[PDB]
Amino acid sequence: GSKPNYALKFTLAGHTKAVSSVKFSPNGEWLASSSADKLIKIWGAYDGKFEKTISGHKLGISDVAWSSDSNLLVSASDDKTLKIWDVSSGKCLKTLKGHSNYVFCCNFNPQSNLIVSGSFDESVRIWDVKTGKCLKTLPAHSDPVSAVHFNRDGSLIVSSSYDGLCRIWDTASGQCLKTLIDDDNPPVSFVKFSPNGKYILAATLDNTLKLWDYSKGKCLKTYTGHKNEKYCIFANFSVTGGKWIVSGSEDNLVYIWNLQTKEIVQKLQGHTDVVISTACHPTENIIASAALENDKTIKLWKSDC
Ligand SMILES: O=C(Cc1ccccc1)NCCCCc1ncc(CO)[nH]1
Repeated sequence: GSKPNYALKFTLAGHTKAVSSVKFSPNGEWLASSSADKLIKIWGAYDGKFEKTISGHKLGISDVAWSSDSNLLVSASDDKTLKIWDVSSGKCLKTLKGHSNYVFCCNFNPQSNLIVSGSFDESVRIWDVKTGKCLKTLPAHSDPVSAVHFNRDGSLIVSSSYDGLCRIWDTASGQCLKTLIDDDNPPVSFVKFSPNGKYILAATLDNTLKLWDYSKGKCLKTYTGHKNEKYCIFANFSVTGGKWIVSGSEDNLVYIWNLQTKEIVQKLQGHTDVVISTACHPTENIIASAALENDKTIKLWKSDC
């Protein structure tokens, strides 16, 4: 129908501290979760079946991300490293060293030959996956970097920071193409490209999501009604059924908006702490949500629409 009817299907228990990030594998088979407990867990996407724990970081993990072929993970840790993992073997292939403070956010490019990282050290780093070498250090921001993301052809990087800026970077040169949001405040807590790479979805810590036209540098849509003043809460484009925007909230709910109309079309109740991370399954109408340390669970929700 015109509205989704997401209902709780599974609750995934096992993390012993706050969950930080959940991501579906591109092939749809797996959910990966990262946590302040220093662990990555892999779960069945469709039945929530616990598969394995992946360990090696010396401190908490803020983010995890999948290679395009679903074979590798990269994790971002308070131990100042990223780690590249073979999902099949659970083994650490590379440790990426160079950030001088917590690594907060990470992503592969579509090619999955590069990793982009953002740190509390106010830099964005670009890494070679094959060698684990740092190729470029961008002096991107003047406060912690909250999010980094490649566009669909890999030619662009978008970054966000507590400095209140969203910047777009030329991957090849590392040179800044655009400062898309230029305010002293509020902090920009999350950014990502739209699937078609024309738009940027940006969260600010004034309880606001905004869809920006990258080329024109203009705000096309605003999404409000949720609570976001403190945490770097992920947001998603839901594209498998109706065209939604999805975000967690500091009132312990998952919010779903109609992308075009900006109306709230569902609020998902069940979590007992801040919903820090949501993910949308690549082929099925399935959302994964994850909560901070009062809850420490992941929930899988399914919709007919
Ligand atoms: O959001 C925070 C930072 C914070 C800590 C303490 C107080 C206020 C803020 N931590 C939660 C875990 C990490 C969540 C996360 N990782 C990557 C993203 C978006 O790219 N979001």
